[PDB]
Amino acid sequence: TPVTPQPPDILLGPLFNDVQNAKLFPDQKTFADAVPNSDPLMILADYRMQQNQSGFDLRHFVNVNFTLPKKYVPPEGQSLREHIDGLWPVLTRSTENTEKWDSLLPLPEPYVVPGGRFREVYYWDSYFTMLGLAESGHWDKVADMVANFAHEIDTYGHIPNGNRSYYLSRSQPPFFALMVELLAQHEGDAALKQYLPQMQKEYAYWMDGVENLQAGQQEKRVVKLQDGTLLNRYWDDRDTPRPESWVEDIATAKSNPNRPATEIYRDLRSAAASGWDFSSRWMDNPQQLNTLRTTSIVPVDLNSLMFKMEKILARASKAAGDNAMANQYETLANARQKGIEKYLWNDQQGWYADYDLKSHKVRNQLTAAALFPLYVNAAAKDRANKMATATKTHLLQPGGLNTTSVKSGQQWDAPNGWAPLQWVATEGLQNYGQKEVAMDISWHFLTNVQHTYDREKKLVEKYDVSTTYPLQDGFGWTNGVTLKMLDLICPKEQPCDNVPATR
Amino acid sequence: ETPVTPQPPDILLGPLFNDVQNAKLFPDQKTFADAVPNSDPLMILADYRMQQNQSGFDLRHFVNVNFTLPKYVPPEGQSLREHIDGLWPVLTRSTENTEKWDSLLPLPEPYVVPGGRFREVYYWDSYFTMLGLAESGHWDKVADMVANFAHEIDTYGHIPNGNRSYYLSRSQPPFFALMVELLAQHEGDAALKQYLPQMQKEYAYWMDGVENLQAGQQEKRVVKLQDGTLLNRYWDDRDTPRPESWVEDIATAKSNPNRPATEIYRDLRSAAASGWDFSSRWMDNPQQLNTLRTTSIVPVDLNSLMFKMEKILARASKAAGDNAMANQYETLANARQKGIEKYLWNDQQGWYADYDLKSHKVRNQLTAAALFPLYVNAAAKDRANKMATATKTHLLQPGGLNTTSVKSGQQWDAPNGWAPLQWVATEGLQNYGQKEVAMDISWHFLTNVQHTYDREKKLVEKYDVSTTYPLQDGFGWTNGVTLKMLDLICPKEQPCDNVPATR
Ligand SMILES: OC[C@H]1[C@@H]2[C@@H](O)[C@H](O)[C@@H](CO)N2C[C@@H]1O[C@H]1O[C@H](CO)[C@@H](O)[C@H](O)[C@H]1O
Ligand SMILES: OC[C@H]1[C@@H]2[C@@H](O)[C@H](O)[C@@H](CO)N2C[C@@H]1O[C@H]1O[C@H](CO)[C@@H](O)[C@H](O)[C@H]1O
Repeated sequence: TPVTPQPPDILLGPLFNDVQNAKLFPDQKTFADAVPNSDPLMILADYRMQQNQSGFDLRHFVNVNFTLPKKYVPPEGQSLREHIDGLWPVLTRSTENTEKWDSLLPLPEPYVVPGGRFREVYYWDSYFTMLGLAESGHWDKVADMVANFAHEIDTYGHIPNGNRSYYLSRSQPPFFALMVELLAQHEGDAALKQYLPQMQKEYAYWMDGVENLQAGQQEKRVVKLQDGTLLNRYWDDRDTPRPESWVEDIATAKSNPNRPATEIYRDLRSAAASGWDFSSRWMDNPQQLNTLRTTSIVPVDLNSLMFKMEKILARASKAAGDNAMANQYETLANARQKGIEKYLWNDQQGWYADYDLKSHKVRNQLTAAALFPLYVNAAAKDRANKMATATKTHLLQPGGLNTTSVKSGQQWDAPNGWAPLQWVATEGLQNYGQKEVAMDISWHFLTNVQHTYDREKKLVEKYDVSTTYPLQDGFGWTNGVTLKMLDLICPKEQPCDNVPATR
Repeated sequence: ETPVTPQPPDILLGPLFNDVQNAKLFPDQKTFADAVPNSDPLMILADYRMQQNQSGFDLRHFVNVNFTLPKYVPPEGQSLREHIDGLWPVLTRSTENTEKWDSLLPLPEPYVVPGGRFREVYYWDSYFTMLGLAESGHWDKVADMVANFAHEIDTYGHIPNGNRSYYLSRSQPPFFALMVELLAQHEGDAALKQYLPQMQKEYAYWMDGVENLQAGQQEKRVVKLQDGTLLNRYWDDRDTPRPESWVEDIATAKSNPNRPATEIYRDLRSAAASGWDFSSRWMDNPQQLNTLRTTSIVPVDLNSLMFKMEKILARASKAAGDNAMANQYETLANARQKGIEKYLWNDQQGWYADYDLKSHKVRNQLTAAALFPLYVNAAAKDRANKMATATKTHLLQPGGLNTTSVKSGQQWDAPNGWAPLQWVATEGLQNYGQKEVAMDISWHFLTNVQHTYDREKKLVEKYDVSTTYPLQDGFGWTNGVTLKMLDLICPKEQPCDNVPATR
């Protein structure tokens, strides 16, 4: 019997809703990750029967019908570098077969997870994680992960936000082609050839529907502007509350009776697809999450990543010996680059930004997403220079690169600094010889990382850059980026294992 | 690892699907939607892209190589009844195993298909088909079919329009509960007890999201009116062209640049979910299919079936010995009946009708859907007597019951007569003692059916009632309804095998 993976709200019906609303567990993700002990359809029937009988106890019912999700001790005195290098096994999972009905989706090879409540692989986190794995010589683990993503492309049609049934309805910022280039650093062109069809199938997922799409319209993850410019947006195929944030999403939508709930759920999910759940970047009112409108906003990071995909597809086509095909992908990438420079650059403010599909204007706000055009080498040299200035002036802080300069109360905003954006900014700036700002981001963020390591003996998911669910530890992309920056800031011939206290 | 069910062909194959359909290599768009890929679609897409980048690429040859297309002499002298009874094995499929990428979905038990291009099981057709199977003693097949539908509810969460990957995003008019009751006629309460959990799970699919829906809003298949009244609508979870009608749907949306294509696609798919694809019933302008707005219309047929589902759920609960649960279901059914009498009855005109979410008013048009509240015994007697009058004056025709009185050019409109509606109308009228009208419909429709049989020796999907893709032959529901009607119109001790020439 083939399986058709269904998310927990669908599998369990209102029992899911009831358990989440009762908040039997302090994290909504906990019950999303419960494994039913038997056919969920029969559990549901048993539940209706038991509610209509005498002394029913929901907590007792759950305990007998579900299995729920289940402390690293390093040797003493490790440097920052040793600590990170020793954590890889702790963050590695091997889940080749899962119980029927489990929300965790099987994967053929071992994979590194972020840490803490994140007990599954994450699409964009993995790239940054794999950079650290590659840096420390764990190439089997890098190849394992590229294989896992290729397998998901093959089985599902795309790479899901992560390997959970409740993540299938969306993807995440697309780094798979970049992971294939990373593997190519170790295996050579062989990597490009090995994964060309999977890269092409991913691209087709992102571009699905494009060829029948009329100008001025959108569908799924594609937009076609009035002049025919083709760009992508983040989109989730569902319009209901996220199982893993069930009560929160319902509260968010209920707090705004001015919009149908379904529209708000779709925008929340699509912001989860963007990786930036959540951010003033998406909101009409920077202090009210319930005003977000992610699907009406064309993201400049996503589109930089799509240019990069198209450029890598050209390189892999060529390596496969398909020259005419490589030229087709170059032509595609050239158009993407024109689209970015016209529609994703704000000439009044002097920086890259998202495009607004409601107002048909470039948006005003500067965020760390504005560095992606540099990261992918799509940007004009003159605009890269302006981005260095914008960065120095508005985003660089003592503890690293600020996500935005808006303190909204949300995670993807001031004062939060996120490792992936530190690295994207650093690499972006270096691409255009802006070494000083690059180095400032790197030193500032590392100093922040080392400080928390000294005091707490750990690394965490994000950092407050104003000085150098609860906060989670581990932590995949922080670890990977820390290794890359460490190497960057000390000479190649005399590497440091902790951030030097004096620059 | 357990194999996953494939995506629909458009998603599976990428732009190759779109290309093959646009080229109209086959005269039926459904043909390529039913193509079996000979290897992994991921590799086929890559091969396609590569070969397009060469001289003399031939699309048709590429399809011939990479896909396999889908693949009766009765004894002489059969009466109409004997012909039908001999055809059951001809229309019966056994497909316990399918190739991993076939759009055909596996089923564990044999099943009767409608005929012709309908090479898969259909949700609502199957009920009328199973009535015929039951009448001619084929209870094994009835049980096979109920088991199949219970299995789909278990694996997918609902019964799809049919067992095809491109039907998974929608259901059909819900008859599963009535199929269980049919089987209960032979088995007794054993059937209700056995399938109670699957009936409950189908109900949860129809009502999914209801717990958190605010008054005045809709979501998926549920609507909640401003006074809190709960009703259902037809809904498809996708908003793209139907693979099996690809070019038609694209042309339809293209001809109305006043609406986003995705909304039109969602409304086309939702009409397919209603079984009435297509009809003036859903359309603002009857010569523009592109003006249909299915998802903004509360259907009186669907909501009658929902009432009947609730009634059957109470009856099954009682048979399983849970009296309090049974009373809960009775209460829901009572609420549904009030909803129907209030929002799905047009008192100005004196007939049942759909409710319009856009204008907040009961609609004016009389269609054969209006007999549904009689069929499920939801209607007040005085309203049933009015329906008999309405039926005589507007719908009854020499060749049977007209679907509507509007000759739009669409299939579910004058002058087309469809077997399921003949039977729904006949039984509903009989439920309220309106014997004369019910017999007229039966004699008139049967005479139509007999004459096509006399001339062409076949039964077909629909009939022109003004007198007694191309037209399909078989035909499951026509065969089922004809057996029930033949038994109805002749004395028990003088059964007929052909419709008598003189009533
Ligand atoms: O802002 C918190 C995000 C952040 C993502 O950017 C990372 O991909 C991920 C793990 O490091 N991460 C946690 C959170 O996203 C995940 O968790 C939420 C629920 O808390 C999911 O809804 C989201 O889809 C998932 O990526
Ligand atoms: O009027 C055409 C409908 C009619 C449905 O009411 C029946 O369920 C079905 C088979 O007898 N039937 C043919 C057609 O619907 C089917 O075919 C179309 C494409 O031609 C699909 O889009 C539709 O989903 C499917 O039910």
